[PDB]
Amino acid sequence: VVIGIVNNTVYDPLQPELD
Amino acid sequence: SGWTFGAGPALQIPFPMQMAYRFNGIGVTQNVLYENQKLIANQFNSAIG
Ligand SMILES: *[C@@H]1O[C@H](CO)[C@@H](O)[C@H](O)[C@H]1NC(C)=O
Ligand SMILES: *[C@@H]1O[C@H](CO)[C@@H](O)[C@H](O)[C@H]1NC(C)=O
Repeated sequence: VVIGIVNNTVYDPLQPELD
Repeated sequence: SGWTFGAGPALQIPFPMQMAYRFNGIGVTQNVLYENQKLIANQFNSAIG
């Protein structure tokens, strides 16, 4: 529904610490 | 520019993002405007007309 959104990646402060 | 033209150098900014700023300034989250943008635009146009 958002107009003008671009594709990117966000960071997770739990995935690298758990893995 | 929004409100920066009255407090210093003018800064360019898209008008939907300025509307999101003004909506977040009163407590309403920016998602309702970023999602229902067409409805707000149509309501504003109808009010101006
Ligand atoms: C910006 O506006 C132009 C003119 O309508 C349009 O062609 C373009 O797709 C828009 N880009 C974004 C960031 O939505
Ligand atoms: C964003 O991702 C979707 C799904 O992969 C794709 O269909 C779309 O074209 C992509 N748009 C951009 C901004 O590259």
